[PDB]
Amino acid sequence: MNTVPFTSAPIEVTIGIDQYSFNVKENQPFHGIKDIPIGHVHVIHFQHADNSSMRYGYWFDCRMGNFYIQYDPKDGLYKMMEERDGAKFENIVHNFKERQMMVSYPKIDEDDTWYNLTEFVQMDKIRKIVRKDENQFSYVDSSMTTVQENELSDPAHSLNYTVINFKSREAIRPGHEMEDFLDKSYYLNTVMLQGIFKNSSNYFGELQFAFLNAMFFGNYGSSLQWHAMIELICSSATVPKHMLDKLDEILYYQIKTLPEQYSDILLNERVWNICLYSSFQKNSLHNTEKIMENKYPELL
Amino acid sequence: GAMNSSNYAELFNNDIKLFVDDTNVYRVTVHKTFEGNVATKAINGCIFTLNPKTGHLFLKIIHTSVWAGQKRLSQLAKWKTAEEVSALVRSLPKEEQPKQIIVTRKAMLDPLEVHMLDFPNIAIRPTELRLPFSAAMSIDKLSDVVMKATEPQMVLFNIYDDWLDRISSYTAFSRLTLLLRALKTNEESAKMILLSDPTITIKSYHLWPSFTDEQWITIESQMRDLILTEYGRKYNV
Ligand SMILES: COc1cccc(C(=O)N2CCCC2)c1
Repeated sequence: MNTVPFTSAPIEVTIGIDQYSFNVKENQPFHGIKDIPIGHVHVIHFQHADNSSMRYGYWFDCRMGNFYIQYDPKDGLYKMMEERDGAKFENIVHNFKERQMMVSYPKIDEDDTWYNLTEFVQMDKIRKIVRKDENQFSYVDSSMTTVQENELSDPAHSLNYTVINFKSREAIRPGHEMEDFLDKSYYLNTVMLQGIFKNSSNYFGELQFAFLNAMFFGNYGSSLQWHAMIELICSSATVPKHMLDKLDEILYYQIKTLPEQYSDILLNERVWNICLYSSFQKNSLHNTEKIMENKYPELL
Repeated sequence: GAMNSSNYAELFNNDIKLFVDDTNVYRVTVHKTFEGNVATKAINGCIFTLNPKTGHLFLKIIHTSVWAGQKRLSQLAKWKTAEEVSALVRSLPKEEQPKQIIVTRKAMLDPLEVHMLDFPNIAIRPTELRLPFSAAMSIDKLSDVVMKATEPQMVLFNIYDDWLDRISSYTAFSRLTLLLRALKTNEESAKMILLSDPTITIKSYHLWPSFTDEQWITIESQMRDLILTEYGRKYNV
């Protein structure tokens, strides 16, 4: 059971931890979050009560170091930091709990949502997408562009997602133009799985990371990358029978977690009608088809 | 993006561009079989590739053979079309490759774009214009060369004949689209108008009769009169 303590809450703010969130009033005596399940990656995120452009957060695993949040009044935002002094850390944490200034990671014990949305997301793969190797944690906000979004500006503040492009030499074997474009099995199996990701778990980890960045930050690029990784699988005649089975699971929990009211900005009508009804995998995402048709029938 | 009524005179500048019409690539006849079911019989096709500036027509003849053993022919026709365009671009010197290829049917965007990945600086554009290039097979010499052929085969013409000697591309193109619209609306009529006077003939390397300026004004008006007749006769106006 790990802790992210806060120096204070100077400014009014809605704090988020994984799929949960609470309002902290300006100079309400709040001093952090305890009881964060060890063993998964987490994300703490902020939207201030003043402007809603400021939607920012940090991906972290407390198995990597001792993290705390301190408001910096110059950059004007809640900043994550690492305490290298174990002793000073465990000392301030125990003080704040005894005082009871910490909210509890509110986990219902039957609930496997977070595990199901993060099953293949590993911090190390995160630190290769939000390059800033002088922190164990990784910063993300609404604005950050993708490397693919820079090509179609600032390369230090990019999301370095794997580049998927259905109209590229990488996706199309010369002489197979038709075959490879209608059936992306090559681009998925040889080029991407075997070529770049190595295994289905790293692919799923990106797909999963992309979605959460989309849903927690309304990050347009992450959403483009989520839809693309889905479409690639749905647009392949030849997919490992285990991958189809796992994806249907991953997408079920993603559609389940999605706030009802953001359906219209986070869901690509075209990719979903293709996946569930046109593509090779129309008959292969049973749990995904059921929760889509019952929760978002309007989009099909 | 899309070629429309606004960006029309760009056809005639000094940027090399080709139109591609794929409507006559895949052609069939429909018949009743012995058991009383329906079947198709593929016939010779052609890709229509035109430089509207010069009038240079790259007519790729498509032999029935190409369809043998293949499924989703109508879909295949579009990929075959894109392969044949790609090959024609690759065979041309760099200074003759086109900067734009305008396709007449949006369904050719994806095939052509995929096949031209080696030509990043060649824009594939659709058009909003309702261009009558499908009537290309109602030109006697084009039909004849297509239907006589016994193998794949590229044939070259200037669809403006020698008009550019006397008029501009803009005018040449208008004469062309007017002639093709007539042909499309009422082939029998349009052809009667074009060949009535047997003393005006078709040069051997030409597709249209060797009309005088005065005689082209006659013809153009008769084609227009013919297009209007068949319109009001079909919407009872
Ligand atoms: C590329 O097509 C061309 C080039 C130069 C000239 C012509 C032309 O007017 N011809 C070629 C054979 C009959 C009429 C076509």
